Amino acid sequence: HRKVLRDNIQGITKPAIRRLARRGGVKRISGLIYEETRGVLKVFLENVIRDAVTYTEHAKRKTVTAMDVVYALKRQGRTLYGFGG
Amino acid sequence: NIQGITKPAIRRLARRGGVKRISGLIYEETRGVLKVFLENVIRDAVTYTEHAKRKTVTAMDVVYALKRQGRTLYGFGG
Amino acid sequence: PHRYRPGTVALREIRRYQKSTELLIRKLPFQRLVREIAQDFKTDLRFQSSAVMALQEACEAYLVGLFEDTNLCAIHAKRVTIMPKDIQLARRIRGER
Amino acid sequence: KPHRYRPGTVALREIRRYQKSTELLIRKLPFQRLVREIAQDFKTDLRFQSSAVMALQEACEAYLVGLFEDTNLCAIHAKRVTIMPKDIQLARRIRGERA
Amino acid sequence: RAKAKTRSSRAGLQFPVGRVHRLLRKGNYSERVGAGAPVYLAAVLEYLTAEILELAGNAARDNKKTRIIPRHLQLAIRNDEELNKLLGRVTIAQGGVLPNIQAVLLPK
Amino acid sequence: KTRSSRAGLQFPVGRVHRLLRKGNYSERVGAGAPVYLAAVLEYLTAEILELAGNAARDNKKTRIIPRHLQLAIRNDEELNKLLGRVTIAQGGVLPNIQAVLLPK
Amino acid sequence: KRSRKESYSVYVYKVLKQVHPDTGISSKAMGIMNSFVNDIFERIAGEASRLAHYNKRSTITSREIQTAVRLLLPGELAKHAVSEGTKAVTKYTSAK
Amino acid sequence: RSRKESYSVYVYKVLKQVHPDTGISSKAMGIMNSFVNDIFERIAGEASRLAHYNKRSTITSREIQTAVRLLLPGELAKHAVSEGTKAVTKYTSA
DNA sequence: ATCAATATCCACCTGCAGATTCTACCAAAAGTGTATTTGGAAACTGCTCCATCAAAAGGCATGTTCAGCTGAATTCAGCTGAACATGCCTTTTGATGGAGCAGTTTCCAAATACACTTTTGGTAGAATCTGCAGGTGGATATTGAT
DNA sequence: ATCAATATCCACCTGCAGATTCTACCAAAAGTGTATTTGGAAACTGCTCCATCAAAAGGCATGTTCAGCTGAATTCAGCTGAACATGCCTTTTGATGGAGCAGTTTCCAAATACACTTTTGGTAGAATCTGCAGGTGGATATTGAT
Ligand SMILES: [Cl-]
Ligand SMILES: [Cl-]
Ligand SMILES: [Cl-]
Ligand SMILES: [Cl-]
Ligand SMILES: [Mn+2]
Ligand SMILES: [Mn+2]
Ligand SMILES: [Mn+2]
Ligand SMILES: [Mn+2]
Ligand SMILES: [Mn+2]
Ligand SMILES: [Mn+2]
Ligand SMILES: [Mn+2]
Ligand SMILES: [Mn+2]
Ligand SMILES: [Mn+2]
Repeated sequence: HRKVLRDNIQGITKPAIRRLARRGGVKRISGLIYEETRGVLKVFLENVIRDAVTYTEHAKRKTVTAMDVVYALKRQGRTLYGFGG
Repeated sequence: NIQGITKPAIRRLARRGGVKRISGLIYEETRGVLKVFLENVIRDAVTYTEHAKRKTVTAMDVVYALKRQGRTLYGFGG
Repeated sequence: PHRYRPGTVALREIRRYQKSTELLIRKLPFQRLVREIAQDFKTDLRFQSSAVMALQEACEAYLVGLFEDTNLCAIHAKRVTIMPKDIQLARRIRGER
Repeated sequence: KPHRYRPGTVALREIRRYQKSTELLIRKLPFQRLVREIAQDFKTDLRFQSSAVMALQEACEAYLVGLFEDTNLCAIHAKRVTIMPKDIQLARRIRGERA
Repeated sequence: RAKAKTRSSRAGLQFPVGRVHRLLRKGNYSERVGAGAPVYLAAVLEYLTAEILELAGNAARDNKKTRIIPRHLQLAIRNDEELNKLLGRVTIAQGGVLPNIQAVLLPK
Repeated sequence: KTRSSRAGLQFPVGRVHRLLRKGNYSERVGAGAPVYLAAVLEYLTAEILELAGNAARDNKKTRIIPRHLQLAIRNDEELNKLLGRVTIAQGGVLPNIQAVLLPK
Repeated sequence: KRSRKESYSVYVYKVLKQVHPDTGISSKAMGIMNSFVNDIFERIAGEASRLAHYNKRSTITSREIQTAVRLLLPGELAKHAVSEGTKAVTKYTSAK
Repeated sequence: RSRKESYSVYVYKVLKQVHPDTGISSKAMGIMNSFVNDIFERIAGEASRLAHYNKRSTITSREIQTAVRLLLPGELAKHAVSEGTKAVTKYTSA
């Protein structure tokens, strides 16, 4: 990534979180929801990326493929349609 | 029959669940819930019974049924 | 005439049953209901003793867990009394609805 | 006037607008960095197929939208219209994500 | 020898029976696969997809589009009590959600 | 002269190996797979019995019963999570009352 | 020196034309369909595999597929699938 | 006799190693039996899929390990991965 | 918060009933010694993609100002739900039988696996076809202030 | 009870990125001809399951009372939405390079395939002991009076 990647969870802006809550039908949002959502999202991604990477290392590859991600999502009971090629 | 699950019985289950006060509408709501539970499981249990060409529902049939429903049970053969 | 205050006995009951592990629903009533339900799917069926006990262990466990979630929903709404509304929210979120 | 909408009207306009569309609500690049950063901490020098990141973004957004749905039901259950941390906690607890 | 007749044409299906049979043999599901199994399965798959394309086609038509897209599939699936049940733990990429605003949120 | 003793285990390497090939998991099963698998099972079992053994001790029982297993399991965070969707017949629940429910 | 990957795409397209002669499908939509066919396939074959196993049989037959279908699919969707499945088998065995 | 087999002897052996003074009721043992079968299927099952995804026909200790890494939470995984590789080595040594 | 007067828990104890543990014997499995295959790993090598960076444009994130109206606090009592003493009967539980049926064996006709060979249906680019994304405008609601 | 103010639709158009077709091998079905495996079709067996039949002992269904929780009705300090001006940095396209999937070959360490021999693990009565049922006696609490 050339430049060190740091503190990117802050890339998930207040507005991007607001649009997500809207789609989920939320009308009013407390001020503390933003950090909480960042904390929950991080846990969600770590859990999935972890399993995905494990499939990658196991295939002795250096490239995380959509399949690795698809298989990891399924393990978490989070099945995804559209990326099996 | 569903009425066989009495009020004091539902109270007991809620107690183990940590519930201290109970609305009177709860007992019937709980019987409805319980019914759907037994149906979903017994449906599959019996289906396992019928595939094995048996007339007798075994503990395993039930165990496999609980497993499919994500309610894995331990102590009855599986 | 001695008379405990409302809640004190309910609490004493909570400690009692959370400490024990026996089935809380009467045997025959339950068994009878299981057979009845079973009839609506397959006919003239026989049940193993253990099969009915297995279903009963699962039910109680299931209702107990549901009541725990229901309780959290009641407490979340500033109440201490569970209402149908609480069981409904809990099942909604569990994906049972 | 100057014309000014009442608090909630535009919020409602936005709800209708996003429940009607399907585009990703989080920006691409920023989401991409987050994924590479998190992954970087598990195994260094990993590469990613463009599709891998897209799959992750689709899954995360669908997950969050759904969480907000449940979270909203919790807030409403407490006679509120505003979602708060307690709502996301109650929902994650009931869902069994943090029982 | 006799002219070739595909198992799909014999079962009167559009889904590949030979393909499915191979997939079953090589998926380590059992030591052996019966002749009827791939037919039955290949037919159920065809039935389920024909069943979702029906609903998605309509949704696409309700939106005056002649091409089915992910959103049409979501609408179809989530608006059908049963399909939704079946795909309750599945997510359709680029599917969005069903419009639904909790009544208590509407202006009073 | 059994494989279990050759791996320093109590759990059945031979039977684990047989369950693996008969289970329709893959056309072939390597030599070390059963060993490794038997080991993990022995480790998980030891882990639970250890704690359940304690619970039985603190209850003054010489025999472990379901209650003890359910206690061992639910009070340990990782085991609880491993068995989050499992139910232990005759295990009951962890005593626990929500603070708002207590008087005074 | 080719790398050819199989898919359910042509079959899905033939079925789409049957139910909607005037409709087409975006490749992304086709991606959802292919994911769907593989998901159900595995869910069904999986349940069938266990069935035969619980019953000590080494062969998965149309009977195992059928009960798996009754186990995985909700109500009406199931009766329907059973109909199509049974129909296809009887027609196939009669070398029809 | 045929009838059926369980893990009873083995579970009783591990118990004696950790609590020589302790025993186990019939039901608790029934529970351990279930437990063992359950974990077994989860790992064998995950190992099967792992092997299939990479187009491998044989399931080795490498697939069991990754399966354990995927199924066990944190520390439980670390200790299981150690006991496993540990057992392989000994088995392979003598 | 104290006293007093109940009311419930909670060890601890004894006498056994009945779970466990302990013994002794096999069928069923695992272990052995040889003998032969073969999945897949190591060694290249073609060439897809993926990592990164450059530029220009402009879609969006940010910080700021205000004040609408939502969450949080409170108060009050109507009436729901808990605690209890009663009286009744449904659930326990204890036999006794009869038999509906899981469980097994021995065969064999019917169904599957497999190596070899034909015969396409499928798939990967090219070569065509075209929806409908983006743009434009008036027509229509939908608000919010008067 | 309106009307500027804005946002939301609806219908129309066009050409180019994204589907659909058209081509042509060719991987992989399907057709043959054997070589195994099976699923049961009968015929028998001990069982676990229903069926009744019959005391009765908790447990539950009821009817009273009334403590105190759930909601309704208010109040109002601030948080959080609505609008704006800024100007940062995400999007879009493409260019470079070369990291690393993927495709092929070659060939052993490792896995399968028998033929037998050893060793287990499952069973079921016998021989232990360990909880359990009841009974206290003494903590621990509750609840009402002051
Ligand atoms: Cl309610
Ligand atoms: Cl909060
Ligand atoms: Cl078949
Ligand atoms: Cl191995
Ligand atoms: Mn049609
Ligand atoms: Mn080879
Ligand atoms: Mn309010
Ligand atoms: Mn009052
Ligand atoms: Mn052709
Ligand atoms: Mn448009
Ligand atoms: Mn040989
Ligand atoms: Mn022995
Ligand atoms: Mn006692």
